Amino acid sequence: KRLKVVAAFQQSGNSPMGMVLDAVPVIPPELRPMVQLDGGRFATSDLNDLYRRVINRNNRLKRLIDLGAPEIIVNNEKRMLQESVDALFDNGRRGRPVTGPGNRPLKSLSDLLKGKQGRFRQNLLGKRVDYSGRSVIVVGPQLKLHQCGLPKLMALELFKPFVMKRLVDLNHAQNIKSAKRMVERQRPQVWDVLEEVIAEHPVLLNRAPTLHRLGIQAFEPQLVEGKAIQLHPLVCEAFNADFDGDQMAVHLPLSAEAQAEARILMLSSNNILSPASGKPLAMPRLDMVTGLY
Amino acid sequence: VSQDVIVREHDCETERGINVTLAERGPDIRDAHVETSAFARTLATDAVDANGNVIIERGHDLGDPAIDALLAAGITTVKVRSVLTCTSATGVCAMCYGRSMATGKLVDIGEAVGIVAAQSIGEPGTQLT
Amino acid sequence: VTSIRIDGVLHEFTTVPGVKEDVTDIILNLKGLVVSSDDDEPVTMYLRKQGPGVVTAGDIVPPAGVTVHNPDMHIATLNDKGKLEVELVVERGRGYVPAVQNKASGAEIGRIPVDSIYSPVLKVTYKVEATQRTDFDKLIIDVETKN
Amino acid sequence: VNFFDELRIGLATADDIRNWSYGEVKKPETINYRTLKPEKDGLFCEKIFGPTRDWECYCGKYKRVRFKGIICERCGVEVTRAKVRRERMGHIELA
Amino acid sequence: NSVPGAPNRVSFAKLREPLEVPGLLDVQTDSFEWLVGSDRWRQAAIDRGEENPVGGLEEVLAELSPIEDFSGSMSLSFSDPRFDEVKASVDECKDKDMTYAAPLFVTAEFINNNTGEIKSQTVFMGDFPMMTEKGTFIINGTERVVVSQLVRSPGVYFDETIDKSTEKTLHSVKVIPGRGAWLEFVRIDRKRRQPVTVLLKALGWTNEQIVERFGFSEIMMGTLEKDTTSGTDEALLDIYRKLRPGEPPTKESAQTLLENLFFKEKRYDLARVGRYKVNKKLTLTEEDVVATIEYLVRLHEGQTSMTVPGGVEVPVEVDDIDHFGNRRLRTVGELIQNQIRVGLSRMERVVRERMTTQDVEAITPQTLINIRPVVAAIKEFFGTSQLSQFMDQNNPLSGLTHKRRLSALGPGGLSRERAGLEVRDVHPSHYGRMCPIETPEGPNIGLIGSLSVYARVNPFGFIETPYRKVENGVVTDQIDYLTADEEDRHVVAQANSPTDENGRFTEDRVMVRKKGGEVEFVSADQVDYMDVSPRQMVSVATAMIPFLEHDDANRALMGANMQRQAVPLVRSEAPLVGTGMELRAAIDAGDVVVADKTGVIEEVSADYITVMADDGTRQSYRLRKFARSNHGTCANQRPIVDAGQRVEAGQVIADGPCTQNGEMALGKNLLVAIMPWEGHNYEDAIILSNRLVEEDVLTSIHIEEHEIDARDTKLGAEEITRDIPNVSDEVLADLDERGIVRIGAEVRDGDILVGKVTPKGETELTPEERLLRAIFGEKAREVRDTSLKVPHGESGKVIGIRVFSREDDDELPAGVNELVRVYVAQKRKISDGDKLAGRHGNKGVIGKILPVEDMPFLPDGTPVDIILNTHGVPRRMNIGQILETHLGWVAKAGWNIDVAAGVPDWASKLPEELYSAPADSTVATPVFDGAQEGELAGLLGSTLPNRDGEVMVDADGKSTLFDGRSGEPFPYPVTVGYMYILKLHHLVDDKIHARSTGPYSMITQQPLGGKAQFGGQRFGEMECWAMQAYGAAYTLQELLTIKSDDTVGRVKVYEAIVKGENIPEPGIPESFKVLLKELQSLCLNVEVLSSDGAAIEMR
Amino acid sequence: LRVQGPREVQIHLVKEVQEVYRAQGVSIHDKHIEVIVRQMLRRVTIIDSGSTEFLPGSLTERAEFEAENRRVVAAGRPVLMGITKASLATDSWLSAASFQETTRVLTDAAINCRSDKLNGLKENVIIGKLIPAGTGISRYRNIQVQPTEEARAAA
Amino acid sequence: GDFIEDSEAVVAVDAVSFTLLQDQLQSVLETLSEREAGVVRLRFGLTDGQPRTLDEIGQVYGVTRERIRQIESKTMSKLRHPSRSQVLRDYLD
DNA sequence: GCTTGACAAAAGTGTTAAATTGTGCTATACT
Ligand SMILES: [Mg+2]
Ligand SMILES: [Zn+2]
Ligand SMILES: [Zn+2]
Repeated sequence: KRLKVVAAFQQSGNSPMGMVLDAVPVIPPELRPMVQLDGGRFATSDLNDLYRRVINRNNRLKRLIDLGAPEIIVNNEKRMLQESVDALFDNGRRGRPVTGPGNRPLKSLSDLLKGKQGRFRQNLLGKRVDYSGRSVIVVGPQLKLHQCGLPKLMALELFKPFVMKRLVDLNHAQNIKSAKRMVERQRPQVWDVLEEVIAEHPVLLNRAPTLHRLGIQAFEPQLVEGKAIQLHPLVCEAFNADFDGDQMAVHLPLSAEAQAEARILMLSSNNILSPASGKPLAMPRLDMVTGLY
Repeated sequence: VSQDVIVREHDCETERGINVTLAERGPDIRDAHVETSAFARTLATDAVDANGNVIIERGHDLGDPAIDALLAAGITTVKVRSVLTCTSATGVCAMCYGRSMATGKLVDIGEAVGIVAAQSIGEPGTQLT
Repeated sequence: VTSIRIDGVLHEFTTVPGVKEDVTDIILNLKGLVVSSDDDEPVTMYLRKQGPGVVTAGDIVPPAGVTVHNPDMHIATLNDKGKLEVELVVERGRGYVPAVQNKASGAEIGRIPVDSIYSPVLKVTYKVEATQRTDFDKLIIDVETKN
Repeated sequence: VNFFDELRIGLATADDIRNWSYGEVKKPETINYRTLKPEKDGLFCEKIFGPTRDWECYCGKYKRVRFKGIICERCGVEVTRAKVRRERMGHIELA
Repeated sequence: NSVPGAPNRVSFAKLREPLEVPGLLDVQTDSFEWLVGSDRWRQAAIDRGEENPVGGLEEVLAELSPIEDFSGSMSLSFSDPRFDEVKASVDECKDKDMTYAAPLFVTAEFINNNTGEIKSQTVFMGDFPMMTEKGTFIINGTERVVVSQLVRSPGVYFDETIDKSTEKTLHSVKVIPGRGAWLEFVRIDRKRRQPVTVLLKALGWTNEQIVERFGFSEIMMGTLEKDTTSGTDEALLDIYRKLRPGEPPTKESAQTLLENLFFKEKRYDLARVGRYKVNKKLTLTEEDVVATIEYLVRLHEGQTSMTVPGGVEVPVEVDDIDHFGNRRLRTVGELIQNQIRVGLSRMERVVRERMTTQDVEAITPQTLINIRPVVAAIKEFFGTSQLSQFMDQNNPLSGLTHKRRLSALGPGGLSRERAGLEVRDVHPSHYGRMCPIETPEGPNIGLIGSLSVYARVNPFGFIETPYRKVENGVVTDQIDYLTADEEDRHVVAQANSPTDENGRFTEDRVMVRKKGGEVEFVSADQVDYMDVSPRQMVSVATAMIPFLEHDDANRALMGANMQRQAVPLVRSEAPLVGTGMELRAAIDAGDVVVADKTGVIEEVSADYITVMADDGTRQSYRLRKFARSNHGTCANQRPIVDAGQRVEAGQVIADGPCTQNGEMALGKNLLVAIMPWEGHNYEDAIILSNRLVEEDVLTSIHIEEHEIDARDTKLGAEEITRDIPNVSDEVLADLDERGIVRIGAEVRDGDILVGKVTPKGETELTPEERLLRAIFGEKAREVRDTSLKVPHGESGKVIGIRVFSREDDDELPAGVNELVRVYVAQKRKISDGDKLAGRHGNKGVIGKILPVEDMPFLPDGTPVDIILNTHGVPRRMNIGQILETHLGWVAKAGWNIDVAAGVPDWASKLPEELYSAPADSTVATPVFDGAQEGELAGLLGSTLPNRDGEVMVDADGKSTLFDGRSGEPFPYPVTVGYMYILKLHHLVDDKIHARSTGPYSMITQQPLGGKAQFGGQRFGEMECWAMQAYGAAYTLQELLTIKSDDTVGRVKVYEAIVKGENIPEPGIPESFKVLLKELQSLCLNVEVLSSDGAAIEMR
Repeated sequence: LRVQGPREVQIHLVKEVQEVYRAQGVSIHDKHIEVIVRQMLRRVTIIDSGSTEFLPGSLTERAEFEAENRRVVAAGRPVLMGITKASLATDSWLSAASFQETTRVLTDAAINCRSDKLNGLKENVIIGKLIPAGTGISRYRNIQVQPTEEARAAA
Repeated sequence: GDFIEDSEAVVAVDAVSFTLLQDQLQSVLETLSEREAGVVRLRFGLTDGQPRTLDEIGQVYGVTRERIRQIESKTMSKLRHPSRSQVLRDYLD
């Protein structure tokens, strides 16, 4: 085992000296911001109090060195300096963690990367996105398999930049500023325009949790009255969708490639069989059984 | 663990495979599951009855008719292509992977079958008591 | 009846001094009004009552060309301090039209829009009896109206 | 560019750390308690990390995009986008 | 029943309540009255029990008195707590954002032992938050509830765990105190490798005493025989280095270490619970630490009886931590006491040290006392503590169960993640104390529960249940409240066992519960106590489910939870088929107006109700009107009485939000048809008659609160004003002078509520902007526009306005000149997408609403209101919902006997006076004695007419519905009836969100989620998996770059859509650039290399 | 494994896994299970170098072991390892970091001075590249489209 | 920390309309005399971004500051003329 | 189509007073 570390340093050009720090980097300020909330009260990152202990202790150390001081005092400073740089990088990894008011440990540099709330899982492997919405879902029994009911208010906001252009093309609005207000106030002219842009322009529907890829499918949006989402009754199996009040997210593919992938790859009617057993999924169930039986 | 496994090529051409049981010992009676084992595969070698006539050639899809046809000739096993024996340098090959459960046809060359496998396995996990 | 205006109140969610019913529970009562109008065009009714008592639809003074067909209906119960001054606008139409918000109409802050039910008919059913071979069909329909 | 090939790691040496740094922050100070402006030589110092406003130095003698990439001879702040405040690092020299 | 104004609701109960339900808000008021120890609690503990009642406040004050330094030269003594009248009224506090509190006063006596002088001074501790009549607190204006916590009572508990290796038996005992280090058998302070014998000598007992006391214990001798410690002081040294490693000891420190750790009262806290637990079961006494080890050795040996060497005999047996005899339940008074104790101890520190550096004879009770830590404990307890919660009120029931909730989480208890499923499971001792059927569905299951109906809390913190003691097969009127310990002592007869004449056992044998608890069947001979009634185990909400006994515990739990989820309707109709509790749950909730003296009504206004008592006194009650509740429901009240009316004490003068005529109404009675209908009601969906819209039967109001303040800014003062820098006079059209929306106005999304302005500069306007200024002559204004507008997707009428100004005296935190709150309200018609449900756990969204014209309609032409799908019913074990659907029809249409000549066989067991009820009469079927299947059928035939003498439903509860679409009948008879369905607080208006562009996060440029921020949807790890399985690379890239993190790309894509150009190529996600920066800050050198040229720079 | 050899462990593991799911009534085609089982057998323990460049007890990829072991003109045994331990062995260091035990991974990566080629799809997700699967594969994304001269004529 | 908006973040609809406004001005200016447009640009610093004093613009065209002040007033009443201004109205803010 | 001189506002510039900020110190004895 000990060889694995000693060997690693030979092949790489890394000087093992790197494991001891003469200098500590300082992260840019906007990544550890200090800002005033609405009302003026201030909030800042824990990183700054952590950086503050380090620099405070380093500066005291310089002071004691220059006066001359018994090793007891000086060595005590170096021990404190060592612990403060530990808390900065990894807090609580050794000893009790540095805490703030209420005794809650401060978040270290390591706390950024790690965990479900760290950079990787929170901000990297997933993230929040533009051109999306959600609502509660209701049954679509009159829908064709490739279609979905989309609340017209929801559709309007999702497609807002599209219609803004369209109603400037048609002369409804003279400039983009007027187009934007026309959509916000929901002046009646926009609706006819919305149906234009939304035509044959697909959208992805997702219900959490997403177990298999069939948990996301593309449909053909249909403007619908009301604030709910009309879901075709044959896709409930794949989404595992209960109408007990489940909600679903809508995503608007933008680029030509994204729309192509929606129509071809993810379209509802092209995904019927489960891609596990090959058995049919969209096959009738419940009511539809007893009706045909 | 499986996310980087995607179909990289049509055929690695290996003759290697795995032996599927395809029932046995009757009548004197399909194996309870040939649907998740023998079906959707592709034959590694020709399936030959005594003495015999080669009822199905290597590379056949092995649908429902093929199992009936084979069963008549009295073949109690078949050697099949699998991703376990696939020799592809990167990823796996379509022929070894076999039919796409979604399309019902030979898997497409872009398919990422690791993720699909991961999900196909984990999804029912909720139903596992 | 489309909208209503009450002097004291600027909106639906307050009370009135001395009145037992809040303005919203009074609007509910006024829903049960069954009126009829030659129309056309909107016409305002008027109601004013003072001192104790009980207000009812009879206390509504209709303009010329309209009538209230169930004056027996309870609106609000007033006490010594209770005073109720309210005008009501009767329009003409069919079906059920949800209250038209005065931001969509041209109304000012005072007007209280109300849901309007124009449905003379109350409850309706039917049944049939054939006319054995040669059977025909004769249907009876049971029609009831609100008066 | 959006297409890179390799992405590598290694131990950062003190010299690597010093080369990244746009200055050594010498004070445990964030912002002034009255003006709420970044304190010089502290964390957030505009001399090292960058300008709070686009093409605006701390004191303001050079306020304009006309001269980008010049440093104010008074406050020592560089005239450029405040975005660099997101990209720039300091260092501490330990005793 | 027994309530003066109680409406007439007929019951099928075949038993008689021997005991009225206790006041079910009591658990909160008693705990608090003990803490403050008002005379109401004084009389209680004087007229029974101990003769020296000590209030919680005095109790913690006894612990402090006196304060004496090591010298004992000065002593600071406390005594005699006092409260003044409450500062402001509850209504005033909720308005002004203050906390409802009485100032507390204390007498502080400081004595100088050298000079013998006394200084007596009255001291002000602080404003001590009080408890409302309703059992709540007002903390900074918001009504809050303190939930009672479940904890392990102090005591000695033994556990037998089989060896993971040898399989041999082991104990394994533990002793948990109020405070101080805990010991386990001597493994102490989490220090292993400690023999139990080495410490027994540490007290100074010589080995022969071990051989004398150990006696029959073989491992007791072998442990001392194996132990190498020679001498009592040498063993203290082996204990000293393990307990205090790093410190060389001293004979003064070696001895006092053990003495100070436990025996000393300061460091080790004897608990009244712990003191009582072990004193009977066997501060800390040396006598007690010996009996511990003695109990243990006599456990592993297998003997059931231990007679102490000088003590009294008790059973030697294992203890169960989940048995309620060992589990409290720290109530609100105690949760406050503990937080006060902490505040005082922190002050004692400053009182002790203060004495030293203060010039002597210049010290007074005040100079030593600094009250900062005492009030901080209270203020910091109500805020930030998990046991102090914002009261849950969308309906009286939700509020009533929030109080009475007991949870095992919080400080002083286990964390939600660590505790296993053994604590979540229902114990046999929960019977009649904690309702098993009610808990959360989330991963709080079993950690949170509601106190039962007749359960009552003990002064020591153990729950008691009422019982009626039986003697010689005769059940007396004696009602004795027993704890879990004394319940294991006896045999509890089943609540319903046949009663005999004047009363006695009729049935040959008796249903009984043993101490297992293990059920058994024995004759009337051996019983002691019997149950007070069915539904002792049940909670209030659970007791409100008609036909509870027919529904699986799964759907029942959902049913209870969802009743507290309903929302008050404008009309508030009461349930046609109810249970017992509806009456008494509404009055005890406090959301209904009850009269406290018999008399007559002088006035009835919507605003207030006055009653002239027979006493000559005059009581008046102001009515809550359209009051916004915590979560936005409506608290509106209405008077149910008329001027002349006579009234009696405890009657109901006015209805609350969810009540009608005194009983809880959480929903409406609707005409239900259980046929599947054209694929519309499917997979739990529901369809509705448009009637429920036109007639506002499911309508409910809602009120939102909007807030803005004008503060002092470094660049000036913020000013509320009507002048906005750039607007049309149209937007301002609804603003008054000061710039706040006018009352009664209609407001859409984005409309201005309160105009505000803040200074700005130096501006440096863009040249293109400065040119238009010259052309159109609009001076660039001195200040930015920061103004209050209505959130996206909201609307309503402006109800009321509240303004707090610094110019006006008012009050405000430093820097805030003016505060204005605007209250917007809206009527919400029942809408497709809203969630409805019944009491049985049956829930679903509204999937469609049809014109009353085309709906299944009865032969009368009477349309059905709801069509429920047939398929969801059978598999869910909720069939109680079908029963009440039948009864609902019965209660609506009336019925008759069944007589003459005689009463039929089924009615014999027996409906009494129930033989006839008119149309629309309301029914009550108490849970565990309700109507019975036989009695339903007999009633199912009854009674015509619609109007004409024809009958609309058969003895099967079915009818022939005509399709309102084609006009032809439906081929088969369909079940119809009336069901009680509630409107639930999940609404489409609130749950519909959409975003194209919006705010982005500061550190990461990602859109920020939540409706408040106008946020976007999270595309998660699992969603990306699905995207990858599809093989859509361009879709996946898009979502993760130009739709979230790409700062240049997201503005470009917008530029492209608006110009109809092609969507551009994506850039680098900002989050990744951040990751590199965060790794650099760890001294990780991360370089992005191309094929070459080596290092690329992110910039 | 040691008894019946690498290909037999696979047959076993598929049967065993497939038995649990069969008990509960779930239908999974064996190939999905095989894809996962294939990833547990992909490495071998290095007993001797001998002139490598490899270290005893280390787990190295079978293909990478075979090629460099040739070295023109170093023995190992088949290795079974669980899915978690297997994924940590992946050559992508930022893929391993995002998975689990982030601090352990980053510290070993910085010492070994590890270079990530960014071949895998999770790596490309993190940096915003086009995953090398489906439509992101080179052969598809480099498709060139033009109308036939026959089509342009008809206009 | 993740509930904090970024107030300096670029808003796409404004940057695009600002791009569109920058287009309409370039057009409206083309309806002015070469020197009339040239004076407005330098006066407000359209091209450079640095505004100029009347004396400075007089230095490029070889006139007094007062002459430039005059030419400024005229072209501004020409710009205020409705046919030119009608299109820029919706850009008020 | 443009320039001149009188002129006041506006903008800098240096000079001074006020305020703000930093540091030293406090001697019964106290560990
Ligand atoms: Mg669900
Ligand atoms: Zn292959
Ligand atoms: Zn400067």
